[PDB]
Order: sequence, then C-alpha cells, then structure tokens
Amino acid sequence: LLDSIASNNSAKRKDLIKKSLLQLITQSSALEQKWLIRMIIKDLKLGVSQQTIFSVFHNDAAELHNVTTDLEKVCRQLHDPSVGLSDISITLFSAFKPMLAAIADIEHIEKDMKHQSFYIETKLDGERMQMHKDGDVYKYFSRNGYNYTDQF
DNA sequence: AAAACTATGCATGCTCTACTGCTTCTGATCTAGTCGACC
Repeated sequence: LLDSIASNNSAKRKDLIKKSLLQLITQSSALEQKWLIRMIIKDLKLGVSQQTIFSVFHNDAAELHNVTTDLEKVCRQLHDPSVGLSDISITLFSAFKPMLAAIADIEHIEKDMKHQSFYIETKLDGERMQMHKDGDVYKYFSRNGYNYTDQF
C-alpha cells in the first residue's frame, strides 16, 4: 500500500492515493493507524538510537550501512549472526556516507595537525555529490544517499 | 318557379418551429499554501 501511494504521488494521481489511504483506514485499528501515520511522517520517537538497533541486528552493521547506504543489502547479507564479513570497503554503485569536517580553533591548529605541514583549501558552498562511473554508466548520489542521477 | 347538391371562403382548434430570458455546468486564471532536500 505504501509503495502504491508513493508511486501514485510520483505519477500525479490523487484518487488512487485516496483509495489506498481509505483501504488502510478501513483495515486498521487506532494504534495501527497511529503507527502508520508516524511512519508516513518518517518519525517514530522510539527513544532507541539507530546505532543501537544496527548493533543488536548484527555485530558489524553500522560499517556496512555507512559503506553501502541501502537497508536491503544490510538486511540480506547480515542474516546469520555467527557469519560475519571479512572485509568491507567502498563498492561501485553503492552510496557511501561522506566524511565531514569539524570546527577548529585557529590558535591550536598546528597542534591538531601533529606539528606538520598541511593543506589549505577554499570552502565550496553548494550541494555535496559523489559520482560513480563505469564505462558510460553514470550514477550520482547526494549527501544522504538520495539518487539525483535523473537531474544530472 | 321551387328544391337538392356542391363549391368556396372563413372561423376554430390543434400541433410544430424560431427567438429571448433564467439557471447551471465547465474551463481558464490567479492567489495562497504545502512538500522535498539541502545548507
């Protein structure tokens, strides 16, 4: 039902969205409808961190989610708790969580660089993107893993 | 010369086809607000 509603919103159709929501309402209880509303809004407020959920799911799941950024692969590969992954590293056509930068104090900057020469670069204002190229197959991914390939 | 039959013009009713006014449906435009994702 959620897939139908999302695709149908993407297709510029509202009568079908109304039908799907009506079916969900008619075939749900008050608590189920409340939870469904929370998932639609994309907030649950469970009080438990996503990192905790991933850790309980498998020993090495946060790293795999960072490298891949797709709940399907993490859920599929990490099924048997005993069986782990030998080596996890960036792979083609799979979004990876970008590496960010933290505030720095000009006074102790040299100390933060272990008293060694460093690189100074200009700050760029705009979107953060990553490009995957294999032959003439191109994929573009945004900061959080959304696919912007259609635009570019 | 008188009576009977028939012709034609007009009255009456009915039915059918333009034209004007009122009400309601549809389309096009504008204005206001909502949702996505990022920073």
